[PDB]
Amino acid sequence: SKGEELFTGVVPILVELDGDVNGHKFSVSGEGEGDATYGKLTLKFICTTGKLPVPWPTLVTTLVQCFSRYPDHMKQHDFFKSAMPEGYVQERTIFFKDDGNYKTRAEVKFEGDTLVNRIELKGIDFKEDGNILGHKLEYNYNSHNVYIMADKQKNGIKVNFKIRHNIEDGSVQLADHYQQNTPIGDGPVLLPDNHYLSTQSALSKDPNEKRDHMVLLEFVTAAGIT
Amino acid sequence: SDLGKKLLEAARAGQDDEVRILMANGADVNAADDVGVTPLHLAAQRGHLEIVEVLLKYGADVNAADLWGQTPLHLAATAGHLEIVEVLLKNGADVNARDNIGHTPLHLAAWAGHLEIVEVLLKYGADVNAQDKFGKTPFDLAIDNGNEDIAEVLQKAAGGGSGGGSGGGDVNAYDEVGWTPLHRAAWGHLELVEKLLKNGADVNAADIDGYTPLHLAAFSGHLEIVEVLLKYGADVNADDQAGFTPLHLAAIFGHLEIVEVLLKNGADVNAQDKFGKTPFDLAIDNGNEDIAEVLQKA
Repeated sequence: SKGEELFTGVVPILVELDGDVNGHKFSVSGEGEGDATYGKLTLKFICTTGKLPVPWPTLVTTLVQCFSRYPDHMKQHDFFKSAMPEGYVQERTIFFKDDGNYKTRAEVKFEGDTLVNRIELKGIDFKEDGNILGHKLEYNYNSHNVYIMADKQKNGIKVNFKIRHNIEDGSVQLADHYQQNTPIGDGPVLLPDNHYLSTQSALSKDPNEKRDHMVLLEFVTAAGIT
Repeated sequence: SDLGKKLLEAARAGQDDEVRILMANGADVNAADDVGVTPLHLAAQRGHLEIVEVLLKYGADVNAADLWGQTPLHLAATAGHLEIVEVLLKNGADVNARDNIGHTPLHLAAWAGHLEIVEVLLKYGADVNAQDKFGKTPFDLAIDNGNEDIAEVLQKAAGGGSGGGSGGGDVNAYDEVGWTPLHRAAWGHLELVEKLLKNGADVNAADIDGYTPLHLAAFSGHLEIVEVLLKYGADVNADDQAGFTPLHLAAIFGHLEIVEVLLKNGADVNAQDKFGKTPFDLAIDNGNEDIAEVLQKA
């Protein structure tokens, strides 16, 4: 209903990720802002425990789809904002083809005037000489289509897409994403007709940051409904 | 430094008085925070024209880039602040500056649907053919987001004028996710689907995930589009990388009429996806018993 009013302007963001991949424990914090009017994120992430034991690009999808641009004619299909401020639980399994998987559970909600994404990630069965633990991923990101479907019996949504990670020899590593979102609160939420998001991202580095980190610019827009 | 922070807060808050006070007290006009944002960024972004003007008079760097590669003109163009865009351009702003995705201000104006900004940028030398790092032109972004008036203007400026708002160019062009005009149109634009097919569009073009337009039409539940695609030779049993045929998708999402049309056109009821599931199986799994009955009888 009025969850979307919380996103009419620039909103500060905080991200906290607690991770464990093949026994390597790590913590990531992020801060920045989002403007859902334009579907734009401007963020910076730091691995606060030291060296990140996986490639930064593998963590992009885990690290706030409430900041997607939903055009006016699609406002009734924006589940993400409808669940605010109480927020939603976002759960994923990410299957890296011919390698391990991530399982994540996050809560995305307002805490004061800040939109907070707090995540737990567990990775298992990765190959020591694979693209992930072997750090063979290029430091970049592709454009994707994200497919969104209502999950009526859970009063939420299902989301599916495939992430394509460029590998340093010119090949591509697929990361198959299976996602579910459910509201935290009891209030009414919007269950959408089938549609998609289209994404753009750019990864970079802060020259003045000595810690392991990722600077992220992201543009996401919803489409597919007339 | 301490003054620098205060100028940033004042510029962000649109506090004209305090901005002039802080300047008179020696504040650095080119102060930057820990993400490269300057007072001119904040003033331009948030529509504070008078502050933009005084900062530039005092020597603010008009093309300062923040961590995400953004200049004040990027932010003004996105926000639709026309007068500020003009002022920035009049004070040496690079009209074709790039953010880290490779967006020019013209990309961003087209993205955000600001027609008057688009025209202004073109007037000041914006590169109408600029591509971002995903190959998108400003025209492409306009077409994508349904900003048809802007698409017309951009196509004319690119020298292929007339009829841009209703799409344009090669019917078999594809972008980096492998989408052709037909993939875009499959999402409920029936008359456009028809036009494209009559104009030679490849009905079975598969995108980067293996989806044909028929997959997308089945997913979005558009019966007449499913019908016209089949009429013009759509592969009724095309499988994506997950092994889904269009009949699988229709069975999942409860599209009975589409199920019937697919069967009529030779859909395979025994096709298994990657998890060994048939359309009947998925119909059961998703609570669509009526479709399950039709599928079994078939």
